[PDB]
Amino acid sequence: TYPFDQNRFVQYKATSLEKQHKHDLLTEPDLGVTIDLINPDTYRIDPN
Amino acid sequence: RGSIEIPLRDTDEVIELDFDQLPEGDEVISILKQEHTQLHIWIALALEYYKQGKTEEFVKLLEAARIDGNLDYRDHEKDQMTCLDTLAAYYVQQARKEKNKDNKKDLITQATLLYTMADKIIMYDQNHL
Repeated sequence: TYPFDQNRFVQYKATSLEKQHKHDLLTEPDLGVTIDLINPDTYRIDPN
Repeated sequence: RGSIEIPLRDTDEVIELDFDQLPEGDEVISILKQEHTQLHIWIALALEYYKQGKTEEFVKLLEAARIDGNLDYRDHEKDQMTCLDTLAAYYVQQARKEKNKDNKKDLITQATLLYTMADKIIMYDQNHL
């Protein structure tokens, strides 16, 4: 048999498999907005 | 705005609280309630505190406005349900900006209990649901 190195370590690296991943944005589960009908004290629907 | 009006019992529409300074909200409860002032002003200065950049004294001074639903108001219980739906929404909102020390339930309990009294008078508000 061949005396293979135990490849317990990454030096290639997997960075081709890594930066291909586009990373989710899940900071706030309702998508980063406070959902409120009271804090719209203002409205652009008025003129103009 | 930066100073709206707080009506008196006798010779009303005379006194003002300028909101550029920050008074403590508990003495505001006093100076409102020795004057038997209408519940609408409690919402108005709550909005003043919120536009002053406050989310916590804003939401706790209104807890003192939960006592005076119809105190001398001649059926401003519509005004009390408007008061209480603000706490029923902003307790659960301030629970989402929770800190390292309290629990989410440390505000969700107060949100859920006060919502029960919010549904005692009025059902299926645009904010109840």
